[PDB]
Amino acid sequence: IKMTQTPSSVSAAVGGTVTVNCRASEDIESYLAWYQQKPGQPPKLLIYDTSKLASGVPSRFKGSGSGTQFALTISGVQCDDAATYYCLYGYISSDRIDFGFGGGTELVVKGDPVAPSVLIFPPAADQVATGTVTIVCVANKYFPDVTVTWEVDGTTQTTGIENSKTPQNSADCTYNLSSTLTLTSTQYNSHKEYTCKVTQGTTSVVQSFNRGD
Amino acid sequence: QSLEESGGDLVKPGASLTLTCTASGFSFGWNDYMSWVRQAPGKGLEWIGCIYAGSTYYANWAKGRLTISKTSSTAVTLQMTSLTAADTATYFCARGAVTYDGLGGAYLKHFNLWGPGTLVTVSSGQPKAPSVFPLAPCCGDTPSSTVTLGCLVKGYLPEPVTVTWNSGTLTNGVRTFPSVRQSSGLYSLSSVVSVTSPVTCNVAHPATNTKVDKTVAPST
Repeated sequence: IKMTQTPSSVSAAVGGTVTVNCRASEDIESYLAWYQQKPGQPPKLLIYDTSKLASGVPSRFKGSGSGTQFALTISGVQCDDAATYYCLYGYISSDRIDFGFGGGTELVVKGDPVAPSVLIFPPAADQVATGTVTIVCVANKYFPDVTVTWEVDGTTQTTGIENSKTPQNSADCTYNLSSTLTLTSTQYNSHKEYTCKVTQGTTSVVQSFNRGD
Repeated sequence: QSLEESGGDLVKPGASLTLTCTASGFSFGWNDYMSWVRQAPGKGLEWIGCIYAGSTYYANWAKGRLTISKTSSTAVTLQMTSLTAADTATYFCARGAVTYDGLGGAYLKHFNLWGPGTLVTVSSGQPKAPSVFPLAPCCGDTPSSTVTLGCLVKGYLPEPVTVTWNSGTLTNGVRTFPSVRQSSGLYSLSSVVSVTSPVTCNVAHPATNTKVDKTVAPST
């Protein structure tokens, strides 16, 4: 058995409607369930038996389909609905086992646009002695996505950058982002100006510090 | 009623590991197919197998290298052998209800109860406690009304670390970002918090039995 969910990522404005699809490689009648998972939490049952709502789930969630094609329709989407959705089918017996999750569909909930405030943090004084130094830059409460660029004395950096993005805010649909630049102690004393540029379309914000001060 | 998984640990390639799923506020009975489910970091859900609480059923990729058992009316186990990096994941236990077919088969109706999950990390590295560094605006700047401070939690293994501020009393304005795995296999994360007028980040790393408190102040 194979559960194919297409597409892997969907988006809709707050209040709008989205449909997540799940296709089955065989005929599975009606024994399909839907699940919601937010980062760091176990999955939560939304629907089972194709369309039966679970205890406590709003009617804005709607099961559908039969046989080979099923769908989950979310009407009146809110920022709290931003998450990943999985279909699931399972059959067991003494000779044949057919179990499978779908690959999952991520929902990005489009909310009100917000430009990011940016912060740079020079390394604490006790980092340099360790041979390695880490510079953190943060982009706070924004939507839609941003891109981050690192400049050390006007030279764009391309190695040693890790970026990490929070899930969408439950009430606000906004993101937060950290961007970390790691260098060797020698590399860091070798240069002076360290700058972090966050770009959200046509707008951009830049923060900087200079090692000496 | 609730479920709690235990046993997740850092282990070397080739090792075996047993995880346990303990029930609270109910017992494993003849209406329960207890399933194990796992999720590799940033990937999708993958069914492992299930045991009838009143005989076992494994996925094709699992049958032959792991075992599910029922020890008591409160506990079931997952015994995994020859672990590899592809087994690094969160392992959940879920209580399943089935709809019988009448011909000797059963269809999974739903998983209505999930434990919070336990983390299995398969790597050759040793456990390593994080280094904690204060995040503060550069000293050569004029301080302002408000200020955002934080802690960098760097170079630890295995996950997770937990981060509180002022022992849990400080929550509004806190952003703790998702851990990122670096080239070296170690993890890192940061936590920032916004305030006006010091503050203390509390970092717990259970797997090294470590707790670190760093008091952060803006540097002038």
